[PDB]
Amino acid sequence: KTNIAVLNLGTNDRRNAVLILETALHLVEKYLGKIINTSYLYETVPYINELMQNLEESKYEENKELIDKCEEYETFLKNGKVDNSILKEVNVENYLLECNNIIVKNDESYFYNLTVVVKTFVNDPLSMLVVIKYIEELMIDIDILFFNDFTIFMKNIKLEKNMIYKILSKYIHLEIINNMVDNIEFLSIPHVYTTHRYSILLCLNDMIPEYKHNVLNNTIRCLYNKYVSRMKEQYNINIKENNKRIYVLKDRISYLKEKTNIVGILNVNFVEPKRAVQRMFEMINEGASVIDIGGEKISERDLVVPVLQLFQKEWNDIDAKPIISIDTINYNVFKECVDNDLVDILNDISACTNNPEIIKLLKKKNKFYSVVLMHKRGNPHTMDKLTNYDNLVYDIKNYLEQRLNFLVLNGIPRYRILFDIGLGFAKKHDQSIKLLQNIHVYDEYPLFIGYSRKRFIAHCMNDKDQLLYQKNICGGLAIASYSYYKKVDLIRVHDVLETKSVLDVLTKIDQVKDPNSSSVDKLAAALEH
Amino acid sequence: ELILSEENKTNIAVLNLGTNDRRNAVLILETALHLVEKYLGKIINTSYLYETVPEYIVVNYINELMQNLEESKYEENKELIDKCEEYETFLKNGKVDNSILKEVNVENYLLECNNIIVKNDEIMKNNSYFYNLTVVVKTFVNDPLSMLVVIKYIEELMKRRIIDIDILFFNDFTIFMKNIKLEKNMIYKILSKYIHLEPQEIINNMVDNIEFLSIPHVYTTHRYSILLCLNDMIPEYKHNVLNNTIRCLYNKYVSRMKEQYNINIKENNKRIYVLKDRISYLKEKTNIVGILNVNYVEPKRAVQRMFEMINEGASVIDIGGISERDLVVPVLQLFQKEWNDIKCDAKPIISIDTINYNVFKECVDNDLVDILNDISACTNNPEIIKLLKKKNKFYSVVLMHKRGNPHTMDKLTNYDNLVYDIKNYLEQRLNFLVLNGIPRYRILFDIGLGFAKKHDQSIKLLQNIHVYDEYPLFIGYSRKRFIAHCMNDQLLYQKNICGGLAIASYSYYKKVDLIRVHDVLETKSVLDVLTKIDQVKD
Ligand SMILES: COc1ncnc(NS(=O)(=O)c2ccc(NCC3=Nc4c(nc(N)[nH]c4=O)NC3)cc2)c1OC
Ligand SMILES: COc1ncnc(NS(=O)(=O)c2ccc(NCC3=Nc4c(nc(N)[nH]c4=O)NC3)cc2)c1OC
Ligand SMILES: Nc1ncnc2c1ncn2[C@@H]1O[C@H](COP(=O)(O)OP(=O)(O)OP(=O)(O)O)[C@@H](O)[C@H]1O
Ligand SMILES: Nc1ncnc2c1ncn2[C@@H]1O[C@H](COP(=O)(O)OP(=O)(O)OP(=O)(O)O)[C@@H](O)[C@H]1O
Ligand SMILES: Nc1nc2c(c(=O)[nH]1)N=C(CO)CN2
Ligand SMILES: [Ca+2]
Ligand SMILES: [Mg+2]
Ligand SMILES: [Mg+2]
Ligand SMILES: [Mg+2]
Repeated sequence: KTNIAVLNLGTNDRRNAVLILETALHLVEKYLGKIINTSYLYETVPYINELMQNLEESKYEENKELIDKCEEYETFLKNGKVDNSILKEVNVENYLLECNNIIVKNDESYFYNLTVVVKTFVNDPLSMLVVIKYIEELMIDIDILFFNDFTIFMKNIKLEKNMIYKILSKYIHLEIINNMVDNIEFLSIPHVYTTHRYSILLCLNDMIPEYKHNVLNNTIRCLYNKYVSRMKEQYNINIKENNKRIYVLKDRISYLKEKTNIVGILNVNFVEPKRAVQRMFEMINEGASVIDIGGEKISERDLVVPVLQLFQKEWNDIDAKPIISIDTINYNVFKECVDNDLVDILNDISACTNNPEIIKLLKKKNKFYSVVLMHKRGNPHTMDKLTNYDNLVYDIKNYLEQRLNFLVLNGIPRYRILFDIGLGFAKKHDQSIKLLQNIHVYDEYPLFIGYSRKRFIAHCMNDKDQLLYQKNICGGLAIASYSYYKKVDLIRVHDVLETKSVLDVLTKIDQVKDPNSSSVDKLAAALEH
Repeated sequence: ELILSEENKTNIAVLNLGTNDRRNAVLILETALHLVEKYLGKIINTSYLYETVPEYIVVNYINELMQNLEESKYEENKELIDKCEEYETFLKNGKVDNSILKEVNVENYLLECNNIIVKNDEIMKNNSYFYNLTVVVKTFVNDPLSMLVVIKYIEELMKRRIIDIDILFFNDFTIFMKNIKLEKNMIYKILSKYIHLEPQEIINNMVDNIEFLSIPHVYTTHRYSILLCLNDMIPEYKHNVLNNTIRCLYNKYVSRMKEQYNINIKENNKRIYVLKDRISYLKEKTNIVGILNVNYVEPKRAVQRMFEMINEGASVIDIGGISERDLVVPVLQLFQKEWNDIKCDAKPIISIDTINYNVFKECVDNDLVDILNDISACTNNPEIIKLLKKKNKFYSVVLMHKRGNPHTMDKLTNYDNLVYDIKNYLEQRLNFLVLNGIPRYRILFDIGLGFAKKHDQSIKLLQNIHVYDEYPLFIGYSRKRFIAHCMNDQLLYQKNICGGLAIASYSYYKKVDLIRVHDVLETKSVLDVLTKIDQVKD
């Protein structure tokens, strides 16, 4: 069989929430099936290196290779046209009354939530839960929110010292042997916490908005939107304030919308690798947190791979390391860099439509890599003419969204996908402005944009060659300011120092010590006479 | 006719001025202000200028006129004053002399007022923006009816709907007189009391025109544009015939139309300030003011720089200073000559950054400047305030906050409530200029970044710039040291300029009226792009 398995992942260690939660994912890819959906990483309010190069192999092979549909997943969503459970089913009232009891028994730091959908070979929840629990020990808490359309309840189980073997044998080519049983007292599906823990309902809204379990009184979106709605008028809380969406560039947490990172452009396009590493160094000094390297006679690979090499050396010569992204659509170039640890991010200006296979290089059995998906049409010679859009803003958004869905169906972690509207690519000047005017449409999403030096900036101003050069750099800093206030996550610029300076001042003006001083100081003045 | 009473009394009167001529509003209204100053008494308060939505339902002969006015029989006194007792009495509104004209009571007043409204609404019901301004006059005219006569003369002089001047209040009087007819000779007699008459057919027109008299003016309570103006001047004031203070009335009016009508009465009733001779809508544009520091020998280089800065996009040049006079006047005199060699309203507004009466006197006499930028807020030599007023010319002024002088002011850094202390100071400086006849809408506020302010304090003043949302705001941050203190070998130079451009952006979003800058082209490029981003094509 193949079932649809919705897990919920967890951790506490901020410094390593990545390292941990990502490993939980490799295992889930290995031992239960294929990850076909993840959600955003979230921060919520209520040695391990070596381990990898030796672990028991799964009783199945992995399909690294791509897919565009999943019928089982699709059944699941609708749902319920699946073979009957291999375990005792339970009614509406049966479940409603039993759920309550489990809650009050348990009635008597930061949390990091990350749902997942799994195409699973495993036969049933219980069997799943065993495969899971074993997983936990090998290393963090991994629930099951759903298993097909099952309304399951089972109240007591003890299991063997060999049974554990025999289930964990059916799936895995194998002191912790018994360690599991005092914990596996229970199995509720849907999980009990499901309607109650907000972090959960928040991870689900990413993945399965339109879902509806029968033992649930509305859809996961209409459930989510009621939690948020009510927790505002009832308690007067804004619940998103303390539950913050995360995205990851290398290995660290980044809170969506809380910074505008500078991405320094290094464009190698007779030319001299020694300089290009000096320029990288400069850039780091000047404020850049990312360097975007690209070439695009002799080859892309020759222009880019050495320079990244010289760099990777000279950095060991001398951990505030610049994040490195490569501006490439070339599968092979990216394969090298990634096999050689030369880069952290793929900047793919074709949103990985040049060579969808490139997505495969974004995983290893231990490491994930983040990607910039950019929208364009055609190439630099034709794109100027490729300017008709039905609904400019939304067409580009939907394009990027579909594009993300694809990587995510192929187990590229959502939180590692960045969107880029691609300013100046198959856009008239007024269309580049309209996109900026409307950038709020990306408020839910990690956003990366590149306005720097582009022709449209010039157009908005209406020796004489060098005046326009200067005005163009100057005009850019307006867009940096705009970007700062619209809270764009990354901006791709040639002029780091000027950009950093501007972002520095803007940051200060905004750094308030006391958020009520404004109204307090006003009231004091009005009582002074 | 105890109307010609020998007795020299001092009254308080509140006037309303309106015109429909957008392109000439300043000149129309400022012409009226001059004639009010000339014929009625002392202007001791004014509101902002407003562009207002008509509330009917509830060009160059002026320059000749000003050359040919009859003399007032009352002296002009330009001396500065700090206080006006009659005005404080008016506001309170305690004991004043009795009304020469006969009063009605409230019940009676409201009946006759109310009457006139319905009647009037009807007339208009069966059937272009206003430019409004109110004024407080300390007046030597004996009574409202007498004042109205003189007002009507002024309205005639100003013709060949150009100007409407109404009496809103006069002391604490409640008056409603229904069928005035006034002898042609009585008009002459009243006019002659107050004016050396040297213009006869005019007195014929006036007899028709004065038919009743209502104090308060009938519309006072009914017309937004009128309450808008009053709220500026006398928010605390309460006439006996009014349910509440001007501010309560004003606030209620704004509330009512939000509920009963869902209107937002503010959107199309715009506050105006005035830099030279044209209308600026408050908060509608961030103007660049280019800095010219003559700190030299050679003026020709300075005038080229001036011309550069215009091309670079500055709409105001702020010039500052071997005499300060010797540094500055040549440059402005050269510039004026080099500009006249030349395209007529591409000329920058010129401000002179000076606290020195003698220097500003000479500039103004030789039509060299438009604006005084007085960094002491005219506290150094308030006599300079006399120089802001001519016979047919008002000059605008920037009032900036600081303490001490450049050697002292780095240790005068202690404030109880930085943001409001400074705001209160500027508000008091404005009250002083306004009490002394400077139009409220010609005065610009400047918090004085970097003067008797630690860096943190400069930032703090910028974080809370919102406090000046109701007022014309001028700031100068350019290249000051606080900017550098805010970020992590001309590096310092560049990073400093770069940081300025951040503050240009902030200024843009906070809708600061004027930013005073060294780097014009860079600043202009930034504001051009920000403007375009805001410009929705639909
Ligand atoms: C006739 O020739 C021309 N035809 C069209 N446009 C031209 N100029 S352009 O200024 O509008 C302009 C400049 C540079 C670009 N691309 C630079 C990049 N931009 C991005 C990137 N990656 C990501 N993720 N996002 C990016 O915006 N990589 C490279 C695009 C448009 C142009 O002149 C050079
Ligand atoms: C040890 O020396 C020093 N100590 C403290 N601060 C110094 N410099 S500073 O950066 O803070 C600075 C720079 C220039 C100024 N003044 C220039 C002006 N500023 C304005 C104006 N007019 C109007 N209306 N508004 C204005 O802000 N005119 C001139 C004030 C402070 C400083 O260096 C000379
Ligand atoms: N849907 C479910 N998925 C997993 N375990 C479940 C489920 N329903 C009931 N259980 C039981 O509840 C236990 C929960 O312990 P676990 O350490 O896995 O953390 P948890 O589910 O986050 O809850 P808690 O930390 O409060 O115990 C499981 O060991 C199992 O016996
Ligand atoms: N307090 C007052 N101030 C001015 N005019 C007054 C006052 N009380 C009564 N009036 C009378 O109202 C007349 C209105 O004439 P005016 O030329 O100002 O017309 P208007 O402004 O179009 O009038 P209204 O405001 O009544 O619609 C005056 O000529 C005068 O006779
Ligand atoms: N806003 C506004 N509306 C009016 C005004 C005026 O001055 N301002 N004057 C009127 C009659 O003269 C009629 N309506
Ligand atoms: Ca006078
Ligand atoms: Mg669990
Ligand atoms: Mg009139
Ligand atoms: Mg009138």
